[PDB]
Amino acid sequence: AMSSPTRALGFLYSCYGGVSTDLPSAYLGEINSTTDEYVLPYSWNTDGYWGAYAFNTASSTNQDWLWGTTYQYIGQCYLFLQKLENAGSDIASDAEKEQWRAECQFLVAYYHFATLRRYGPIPITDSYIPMDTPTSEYNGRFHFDYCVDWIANQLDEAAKVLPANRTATNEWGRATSTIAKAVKARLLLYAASPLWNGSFPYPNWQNENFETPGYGKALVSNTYDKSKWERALAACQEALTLATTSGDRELYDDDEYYSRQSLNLPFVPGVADVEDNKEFLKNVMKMRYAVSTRESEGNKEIIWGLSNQFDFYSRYPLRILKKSDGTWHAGYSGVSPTLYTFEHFYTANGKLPEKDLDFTPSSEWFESAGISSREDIIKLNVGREPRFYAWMAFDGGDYGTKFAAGSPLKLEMRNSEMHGYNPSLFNRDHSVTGFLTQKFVDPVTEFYTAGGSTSGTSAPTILFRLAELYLNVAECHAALGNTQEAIDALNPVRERAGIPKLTLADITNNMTIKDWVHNERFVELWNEGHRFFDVRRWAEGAKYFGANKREGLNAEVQSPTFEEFNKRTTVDAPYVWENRMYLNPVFYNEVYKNPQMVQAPGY
Ligand SMILES: OC[C@H]1O[C@@H](O)[C@H](O)[C@@H](O)[C@H]1O
Ligand SMILES: [Ca+2]
Ligand SMILES: [Cs+]
Ligand SMILES: [Cs+]
Ligand SMILES: [Cs+]
Ligand SMILES: [K+]
Ligand SMILES: [K+]
Repeated sequence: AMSSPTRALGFLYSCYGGVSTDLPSAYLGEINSTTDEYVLPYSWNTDGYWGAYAFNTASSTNQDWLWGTTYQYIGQCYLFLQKLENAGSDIASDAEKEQWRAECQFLVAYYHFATLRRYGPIPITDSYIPMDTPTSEYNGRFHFDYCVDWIANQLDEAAKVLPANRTATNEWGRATSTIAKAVKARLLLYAASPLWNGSFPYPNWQNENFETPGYGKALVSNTYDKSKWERALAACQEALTLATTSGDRELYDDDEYYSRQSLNLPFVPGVADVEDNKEFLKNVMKMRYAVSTRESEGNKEIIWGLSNQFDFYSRYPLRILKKSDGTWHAGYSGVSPTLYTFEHFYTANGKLPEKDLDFTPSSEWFESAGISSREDIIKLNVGREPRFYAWMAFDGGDYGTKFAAGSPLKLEMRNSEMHGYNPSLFNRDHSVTGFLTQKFVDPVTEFYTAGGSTSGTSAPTILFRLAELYLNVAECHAALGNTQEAIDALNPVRERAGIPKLTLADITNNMTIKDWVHNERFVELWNEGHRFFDVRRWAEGAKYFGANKREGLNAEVQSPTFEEFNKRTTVDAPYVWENRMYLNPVFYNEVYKNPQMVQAPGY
């Protein structure tokens, strides 16, 4: 029970059990595969929950009940805390008890946050609830702003006690003050956002028979409050300062890991491997490693990462390599980046393709770039930023480095017997848009002719990393009209990625400071489980997630010509946006079970 130090530690370990909820980058997860970043084949809607959320068929009886999990571990935390109060000096010292209490405090707060960000106003559960508790005493939802204040206060208390950094020695990353402050930063940032700060779509949604101190039956603010941005800024600043001092965090900036691993610099159209281009090409590899390495490999950017892995086959091309037995190594090729993605990664000059005077006019984006032996490469895919070539892949281009028996795999997205659409051969699997991503793919990844393969060295799945803290501070400054300081916050991230810094001159009526911040966030944290939340908190669901917004190439036709393939094509699946989609529906049974609980609007 708590009959010994090792038993107690085991109990504490089990309290961390819910932290993988809504895991970033997991391809079947709705926070990953329902945004305008990329789409999955419509026929994959039978797998997981992503379909129900993308196509608005989620319901109180058809939903991902992560609430079940978060409050489960919240209860586990308070159960632990209860037993610990009765535990003697034989179990743990007073100093260690203090540490354990802080860890639980952080976990409870985080678990509430994980629930809040999906469900909106939630019941605050700050004790263990005995199963014989009368139904009349169940908490209902507390007003969003009440929830925010409590979570924030809990994180601040934990932060007083927890260490700022820990050495990574195993797969259990225990809480730090740095993580506590980072969570609070993202929390307040969300809270200051339009959805929760003046633009909630259902102003009249409220409690029926439950009161929040300070708010009565109200559940969400309907009035813009600038002070929320002020507090968010201070919180984001503090998180950044902590992380970069006693947190011992810094942006991954190693330009030579590829070299130490005996790899060639990557092929990039229009950027040959010559002396003058070394910096650009090394930046491409830097950005591949930045999101696929361990601290033991020199990465000090991760604030909170998990040992939990996510699947890669879903992003690999179809036929990878023919084995000596005549059979093929194959991927699923389902993770399909949209034209929105391909149009909002930057040009080499650090600008949007549409906006960049030095970039191809949109009228010519789908023409061949005329690259010898790679004529399939269209002009849109030439002249882009390092992050583009690091993380994206396209017809005529290379996928990976060691990928196919030690060589990069050239993509043939129009070939029905290689990487193109062909249900008779590949069943459900194909790129929906004619693009692919190789983000998170270890450069050492390699499939062998003799059979078997390697994915190099695994890396933690990232929950919080330092680049985000820069972006969070930038967004707060932007909201407050601090233009130079917003710029100052973005520039370390831009500089690391090998594109030009911003100046005041770049802020105009054609590209606002908010445009820059939001787009830098779109790019840097692409496929890291942010866009789902960011579009929602910005109250821009209809704009970005609505019907017909998602586009790609003409990729669901067999054996197309170059000309047939390279046409702007609406993704042909029943994507929609409706306002109820901002919030996750509450499990039917829970609404029934808790008399004080109210369903999300529209469900
Ligand atoms: O989730 C989609 C995937 O589902 C698997 O069960 C299948 O083996 C893959 O080919 C791919 O279709
Ligand atoms: Ca790796
Ligand atoms: Cs309003
Ligand atoms: Cs242009
Ligand atoms: Cs109810
Ligand atoms: K660490
Ligand atoms: K171009």
